[PDB]
Amino acid sequence: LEYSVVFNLVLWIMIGLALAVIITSYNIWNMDPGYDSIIYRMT
Amino acid sequence: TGLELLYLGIFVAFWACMVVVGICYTIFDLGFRFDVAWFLTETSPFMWSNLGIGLAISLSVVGAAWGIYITGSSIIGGGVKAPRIKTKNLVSIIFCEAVAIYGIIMAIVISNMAEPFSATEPKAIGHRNYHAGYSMFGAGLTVGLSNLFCGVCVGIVGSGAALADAQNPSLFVKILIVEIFGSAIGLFGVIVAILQTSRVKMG
Amino acid sequence: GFFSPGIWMGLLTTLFMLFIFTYGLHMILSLKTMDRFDD
Amino acid sequence: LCCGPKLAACGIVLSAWGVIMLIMLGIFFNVHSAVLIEDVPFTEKDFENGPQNIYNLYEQVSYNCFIAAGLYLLLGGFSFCQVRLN
Amino acid sequence: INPAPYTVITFPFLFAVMFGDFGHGILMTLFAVWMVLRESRILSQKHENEMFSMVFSGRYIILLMGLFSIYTGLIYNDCFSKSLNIFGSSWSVRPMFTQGNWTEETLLGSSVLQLNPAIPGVFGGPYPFGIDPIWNIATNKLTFLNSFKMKMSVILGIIHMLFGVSLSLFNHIYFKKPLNIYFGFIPEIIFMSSLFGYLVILIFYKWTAYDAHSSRNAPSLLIHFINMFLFSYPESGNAMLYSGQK
Amino acid sequence: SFFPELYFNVDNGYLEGLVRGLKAGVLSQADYLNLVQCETLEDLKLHLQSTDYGNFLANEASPLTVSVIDDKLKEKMVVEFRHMRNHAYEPLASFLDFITYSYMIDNVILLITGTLHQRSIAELVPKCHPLGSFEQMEAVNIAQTPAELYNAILVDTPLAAFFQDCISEQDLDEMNIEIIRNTLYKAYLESFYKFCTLLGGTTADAMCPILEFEADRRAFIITINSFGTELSKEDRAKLFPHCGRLYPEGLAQLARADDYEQVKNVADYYPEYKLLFEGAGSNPGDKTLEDRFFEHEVKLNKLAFLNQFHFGVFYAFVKLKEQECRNIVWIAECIAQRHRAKIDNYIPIF
Amino acid sequence: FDFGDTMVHQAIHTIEYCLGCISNTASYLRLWALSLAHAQLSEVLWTMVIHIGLHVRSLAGGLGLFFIFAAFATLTV
Amino acid sequence: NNPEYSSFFGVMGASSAMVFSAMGAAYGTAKSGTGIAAMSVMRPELIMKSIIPVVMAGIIAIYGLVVAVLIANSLTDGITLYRSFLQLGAGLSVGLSGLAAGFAIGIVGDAGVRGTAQQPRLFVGMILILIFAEVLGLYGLIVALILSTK
Amino acid sequence: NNPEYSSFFGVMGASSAMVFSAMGAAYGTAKSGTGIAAMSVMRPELIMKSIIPVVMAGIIAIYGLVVAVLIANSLTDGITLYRSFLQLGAGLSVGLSGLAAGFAIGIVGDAGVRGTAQQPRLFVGMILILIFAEVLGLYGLIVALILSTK
Amino acid sequence: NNPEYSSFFGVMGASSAMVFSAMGAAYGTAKSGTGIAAMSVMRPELIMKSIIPVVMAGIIAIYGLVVAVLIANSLTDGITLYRSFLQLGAGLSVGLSGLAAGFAIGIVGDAGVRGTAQQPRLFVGMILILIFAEVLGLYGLIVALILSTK
Amino acid sequence: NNPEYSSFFGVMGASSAMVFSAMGAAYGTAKSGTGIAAMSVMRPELIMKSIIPVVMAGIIAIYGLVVAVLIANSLTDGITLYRSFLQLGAGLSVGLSGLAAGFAIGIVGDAGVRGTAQQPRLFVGMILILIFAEVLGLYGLIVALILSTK
Amino acid sequence: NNPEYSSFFGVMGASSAMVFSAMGAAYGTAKSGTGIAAMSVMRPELIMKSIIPVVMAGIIAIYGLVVAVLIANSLTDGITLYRSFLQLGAGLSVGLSGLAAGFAIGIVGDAGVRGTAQQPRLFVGMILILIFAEVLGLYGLIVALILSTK
Amino acid sequence: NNPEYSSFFGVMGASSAMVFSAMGAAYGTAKSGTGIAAMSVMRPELIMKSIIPVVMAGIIAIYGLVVAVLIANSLTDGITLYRSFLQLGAGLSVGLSGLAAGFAIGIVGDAGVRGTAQQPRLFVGMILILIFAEVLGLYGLIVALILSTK
Amino acid sequence: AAGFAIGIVGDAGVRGTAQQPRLFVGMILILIFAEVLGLYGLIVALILSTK
Amino acid sequence: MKSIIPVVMAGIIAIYGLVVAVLIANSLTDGITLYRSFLQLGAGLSVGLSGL
Repeated sequence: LEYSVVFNLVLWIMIGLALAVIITSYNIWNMDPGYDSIIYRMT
Repeated sequence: TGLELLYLGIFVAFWACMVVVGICYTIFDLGFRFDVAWFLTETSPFMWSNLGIGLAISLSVVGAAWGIYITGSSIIGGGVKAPRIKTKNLVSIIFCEAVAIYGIIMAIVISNMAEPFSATEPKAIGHRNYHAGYSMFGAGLTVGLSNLFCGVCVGIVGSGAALADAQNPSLFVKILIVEIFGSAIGLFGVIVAILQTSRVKMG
Repeated sequence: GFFSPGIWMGLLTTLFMLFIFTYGLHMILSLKTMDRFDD
Repeated sequence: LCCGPKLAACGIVLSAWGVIMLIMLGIFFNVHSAVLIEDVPFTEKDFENGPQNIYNLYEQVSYNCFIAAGLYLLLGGFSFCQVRLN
Repeated sequence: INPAPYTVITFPFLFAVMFGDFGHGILMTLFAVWMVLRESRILSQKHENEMFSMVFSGRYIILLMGLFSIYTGLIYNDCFSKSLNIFGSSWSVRPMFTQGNWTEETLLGSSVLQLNPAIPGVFGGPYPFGIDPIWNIATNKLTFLNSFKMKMSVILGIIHMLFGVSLSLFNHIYFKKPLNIYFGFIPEIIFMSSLFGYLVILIFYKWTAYDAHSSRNAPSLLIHFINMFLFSYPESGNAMLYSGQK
Repeated sequence: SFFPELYFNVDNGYLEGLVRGLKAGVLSQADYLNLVQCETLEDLKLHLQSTDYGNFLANEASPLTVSVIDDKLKEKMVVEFRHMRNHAYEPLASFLDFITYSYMIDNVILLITGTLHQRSIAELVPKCHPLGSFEQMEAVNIAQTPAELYNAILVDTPLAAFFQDCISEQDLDEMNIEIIRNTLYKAYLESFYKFCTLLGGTTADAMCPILEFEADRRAFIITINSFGTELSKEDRAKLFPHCGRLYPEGLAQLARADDYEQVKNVADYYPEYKLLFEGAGSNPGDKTLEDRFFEHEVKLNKLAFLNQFHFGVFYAFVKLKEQECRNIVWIAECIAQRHRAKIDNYIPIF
Repeated sequence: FDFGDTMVHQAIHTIEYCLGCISNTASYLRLWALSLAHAQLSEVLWTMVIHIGLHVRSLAGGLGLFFIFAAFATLTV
Repeated sequence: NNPEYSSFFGVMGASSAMVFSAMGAAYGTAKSGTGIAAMSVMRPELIMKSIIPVVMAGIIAIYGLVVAVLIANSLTDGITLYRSFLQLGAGLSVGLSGLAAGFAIGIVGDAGVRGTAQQPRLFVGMILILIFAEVLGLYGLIVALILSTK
Repeated sequence: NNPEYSSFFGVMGASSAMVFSAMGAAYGTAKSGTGIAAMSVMRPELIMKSIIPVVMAGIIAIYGLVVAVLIANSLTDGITLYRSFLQLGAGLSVGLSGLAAGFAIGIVGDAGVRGTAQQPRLFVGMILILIFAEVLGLYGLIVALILSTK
Repeated sequence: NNPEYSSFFGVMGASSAMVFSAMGAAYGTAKSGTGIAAMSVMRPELIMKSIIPVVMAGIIAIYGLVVAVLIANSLTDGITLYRSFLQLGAGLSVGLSGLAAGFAIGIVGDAGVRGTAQQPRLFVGMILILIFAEVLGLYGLIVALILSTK
Repeated sequence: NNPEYSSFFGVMGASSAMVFSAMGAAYGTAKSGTGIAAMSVMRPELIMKSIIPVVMAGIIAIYGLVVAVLIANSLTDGITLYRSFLQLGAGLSVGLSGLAAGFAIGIVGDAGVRGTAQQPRLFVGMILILIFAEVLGLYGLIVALILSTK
Repeated sequence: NNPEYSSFFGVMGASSAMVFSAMGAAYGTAKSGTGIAAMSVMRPELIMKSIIPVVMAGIIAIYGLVVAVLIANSLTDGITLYRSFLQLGAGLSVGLSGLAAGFAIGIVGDAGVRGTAQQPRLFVGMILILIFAEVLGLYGLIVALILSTK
Repeated sequence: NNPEYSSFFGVMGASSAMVFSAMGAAYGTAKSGTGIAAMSVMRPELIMKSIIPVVMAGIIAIYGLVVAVLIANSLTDGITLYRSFLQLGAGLSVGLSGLAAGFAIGIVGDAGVRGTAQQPRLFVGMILILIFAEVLGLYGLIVALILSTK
Repeated sequence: AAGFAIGIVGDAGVRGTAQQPRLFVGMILILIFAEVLGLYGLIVALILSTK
Repeated sequence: MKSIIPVVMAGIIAIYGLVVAVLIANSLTDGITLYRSFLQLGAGLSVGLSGL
């Protein structure tokens, strides 16, 4: 009952969650550890 | 390119949801639930007037910003060894400022025709209010985007001419005329927007 | 229906505004720095 | 010489084949009276009195093939004349 | 086994049935004979067009091909999208259809069509002159021609495959290799003969057996074939094409 | 193109203007007529001081020599390139890093076998070709240890990635230095081509053809040359770069080639460089095959200059400036030699 | 006598032979597709170009039929 | 009768008609506008010949004008919502035709101006391909004209 | 009996029909023009032969227009509910067919132009491919017209 | 009194079927043209042999043609609303299966291109793998027409 | 009696104004600060005159509090739904106008500081560009003041 | 006349405020920390002059946190929903202005650390920019507090 | 009477706190640990000093647990819809604040261990940045607590 | 998150230990920290499974 | 010639979808029970993507 604004609220929460999880997934998939000056010893 | 790729991801997701709901609209017998007439009758011209003015100024300003930077950096990079360039090439910045001026003139012309309504009933109330608001954000969209495009074109061609000046300054005589065409694009947007405001009123 | 149109006005208009600001943000972050100077 | 055979042989072939099939089509429009199995199209909007005026139309439309065949024959004659210019 | 004496024929007819057009075949043969006439001329003639060289090198193909194409167009009664009126149509007359409890629906027919249900009692029967031209007008001709052409194409393919595979026997006997016969050729003929000759006899039997009067509850060959292939046999709800076929 | 202009100009206007202006900064043809008309080294100083170049012979030896002319041309080149590379940005900076890595591998092969042999490393410093930089450590004062340089150059020096192919410390002695340089040149070149293709804009469009030309021409010249050496055809195909039209076809005929005529036929498969073949007069007082190759390079450099939203303009300036230095020092050489019948081995660029 | 290799040889040959027989019997239907193609293109081009020969014109019908006729003739060939 | 605020679709049609022509003509005067400047240093004698694409991009903008002013002229309060749809379709069509034309003009003009910079005799053929670009723009215009008068 | 304003669908149909055709035409023109603009210096005798693909793009543009004007002739608010979306479907059909034709013609023009630049004889095969692209466009028109009149 | 908006489950089905055919075929010609330009610079005797994949670039257009005009002819004023869903199915089915086939045909065209540069004998294997591709399109035609008659 | 959420829109107007102003100013400081931080190793004497871009960025900053406080102290809950939307639009427009001004100014500052670093001559024209950027920001402001009460 | 769910606006305002404060602080600290880590290798004495940005990142944290506690001080279930509007707007708004600030600070710090390596007097310019942009942090905070109390 | 989901926004607060805290601690641990394992090669005698950033990564995770367990202890079926929103904001707040703190901690820890691999004196500045990061984490903790009990 | 950190620190530490066997102990400890994060996750999971 | 066998397995992937499509065509009718049609949907999706 009175869904007409609570569904908008759920939409806002869901897009906030999507933004956060997307940012973290982008920065965690593509984290930049340096990976230098010793990588040749292990290759 | 990952970030813009995620932007395209949300784009395609939005369109996917759109097609899904569009089909399910007629699958499950949704009886004209998206009443477009309800939407139009229930909207307000305050959105439309303020959109017109704000978008006009917005887009004129950012177009002028583009022109300002491209011309300015081209000129000061060229002047490092050929300082004579600026003495003839600084006028392009005045020109993009004039583009912004045209946009602002449209902004005031559109501000000429904004007023409150404070009415509740939609039916037969404010019939021409809708018409005038439609005209208003139409004019704002037109002016703003036209000024964007004049700005980018003027900026890049100005940079090209500015660093062509570096080798032979006599070429500035037969290259500056390019800006006239973009100015025609600006004054065209002005004419169409004037006609948009010419025969409109809120009632 | 299936929504509240009263705030749906603000929703769609604000979404247009945030799309324009999204273009603005793509351009504002398009900045990126330079290397050493020439001397 | 002028308008050699290398570019008029096409006109010759086209004219000959055209006269052939238009005489066949005129024969099928005036003798068969353009039976509908062979020719559905017809130019009337009111035929509720009888089939006689539809027959008159069948001769009318078959009349249109005579001018066709005759001036294709003229074109073929002119093409032969162009060819003979050697 | 040189396959020239078999391709030399079957390639023509298969192009011709894939090219079932009368006047187009006529034009193709006209061009082919035009090349035939000037053979000795072109042999003492120098040109650079190499597609033209590959075609007059293979003129013996195209002339015979075009002859069979004309003949196939004669089958289909399709000379430039039209049919020749032999006037053997035996489908409808005035007193018959009015005698089928009908009259003056053509007053309302200005907006409608009114397909006639079959079995009038006096019409039908064979058309010796090929395809009856009446279909060319009917807009439901698609169903008739689709079923027809699909079935004959499948059967022609079956016949060609079954004939062509038999040359492996000539190979096996000429080279005194019955080792390729024992664990080879024989089961091959077995499975193909069963799997496709069964379908052939099925369609022949259906065409010879059932009429439009028994159209209700009439099965289809598709459903029978898939039921056989799937191991699925319902206990009822679908009558056999013949007794004991399970 | 589609992406640039709105984004090119923002961070490339300065460098585009700079390459245009420094194309204009080369010696004018009137200056060249001044160069040939003095036939003396003191006057050579006199009028090079009066042009864009010159005014750089201060604090130099009173007996002006040709080597000084070479040094000043090369100093102008390296100064202009330090000017361009100092101001750069990750894509184009990386591009210019590639432009420099060729000379890097050259100088690095100069450094190697200065330490397998018992020679000083301070001895090596003044002899490096310019642009070499080598401000990075672990390669200096190595105590004449091959493994120390091996690890120094896998670890510290930026071009270590290409030495993943040159490994095991065995090739240092058993194998030639020059063949090692050739493997590194190939591997680096193909890596550069792949980097160019990754940036799929007009950069890729303008840099693909010239890299294919360079691969094709180097395979062409090397195939001509090694008819008088000890090398088999499969080890031969091993070291031809993959990034060339030849790899589709033309490299096979070069492998089959054994003399001047098979390679002539290879040139004849492609009209573009057949023309470069028939310009191989090699006459005493004219240009040679290598000069026609440099001429075609010059033409492609002009073609790169025509376009303006890519990065091949800087490579074009590289090749043109190298040709220009070759011209000016050659003129100085023939002025000192006093032999005016043989001044003609230089290619004016602009 | 390589038992395994020859066994696999015969196995692949039988598998491909049977499955190819099935796929080839399916592929024969291209005949049907092409026959449909010839038919359909014939009547559609007829109803498009040469159908315009019908018109109420009593004198200029054939006269325009000239270029209409040449048009479909070159097109159809 | 005329339903409530029936004008809307035409009110947006004029805007679309002019603004998408603003994208096409702007790109057209951008591309050649920069390429001509790049060429001018080497040889200025062909500069006015090379200007030809720019004014033609202006002509694309003029097509936009004609459609827009037609829509505005027919724009009134008593709109049947039939002509409003006609105007919207016309504006979108002509605008995006101008966009396609502007892109083709810009790229072909840059390629052509540098090509003629290398060799003079290609100028007229360059202008032929450029004329074709305007032919496409004209088809866009005439479709919008049909809709504005329906 | 008929839902009102089915003619909007025909309006958007004619629009889309010329839209996607114009897109394809611009795509073909850009590529072909840029391709010739380089190599007319080295093979100027092929300048006359180079017109063959661009007029093919022009045929695509023509096809866009002819469908647009057909739908305009058949457009009316008094549609029986069964003829306006026909215009919509046919317009989308033919337009994007023109788009595909422009794609193929432009890229094949790029490949074949340097093909003939090396060796003059390759022209005939190139023209064969151009013929095929046009055959595709023709099929698009066939089905489009069938839906247009039915 | 059939439901309103009924015939368009036929119209859009036909349109979409030929839409995807148009995409697939054009991509086939794309890759074929690039490949033939590559081959014929060095192997002229293989030109007309490499024209062979080009003819199979067109069959994707032929299959979609068949299905499209079958749907067109079978479309009527009022539908039973059980055949039109079959038309939508079959259209999308054959169209996108053919688009996949067209991708495969273009790229295997490139494969045989790079194949026959040294050894003309590979022509036979090229054609063989090429036959393996269009069988999918014919399969799609099979199921599409089974639905169109179901 | 007024529709709900009336003050909410004014609060967003203030928020939009100040955000875009802060974004532009932070951009200006970021780019100018990198330029000044790294350049002054070689020409330290320009350090006391590079504050001009910094205070120019500050002035682009300042356009916030004027409009933002005009909102903050003049905002109420009893609005007729007309004022609040005006403040929303005005805040947005002036804000992102200032954002664009800063987008120009920071990068102008870096390019300018390097330019004057080479030679002191270009400094006057560089500052000329900066003042034009401030004029742009002021345009945004004056329209904001128009919408404050209009 | 207060719609329910009013606590949501206030809590999300305070949340988003300290959220964005933490984000900006992390940016500044992380950038400056990498800089100072790679710098004290060769001049340890610069630590006392490279840690001021850390202090001012702390100051931004204090900004977000005073905002958070202040908003929390005026929160309950049945708020009027007219003050919570300001709470939400300001809470988002000041915090994201802090993002802009601290991001610019971290960039300028990355540059200034390397700037002051060989030339100690650049400390003055470093601090000159550093105080300035944090005054812009305050700039935002002013409107933050004014609306938090309005 | 009570709106739906009114006893569950706190559940998602606890969830989000755990989410963003786990992401943060994991990222910081990975980033610092890479550098730690790098500099263990040449200086294993400082591993214990380089354990310290990982210890505070654990500690900021403990902050996340304090919020999570308190929220779990402050949940039941009959919530009045405002403590639930409070705990939602609290949990997401603290979680992502710990996330950004862990980001900064990790990257600065890698840089710091790189730097201190030549000089253990840099440990003092490393600890200075490090502690401040958990000060930020503590601030997020404090706001989460006050909201969870408000 | 725990597995993510565990994998990265483990790869780094096992690579580092490929030169120095001592690192093994410290590497394992760095992993222990992430498994303590896992402990936290299971603790709250237990709370909500018995709530 | 012996490297065609993976292509034969590709043809087998082709016959698969046809088998299932014929099954669906069999069990399809006009007024389906409304709980077989989704089974057909899922079957087609599953077999087709497994073929993928």
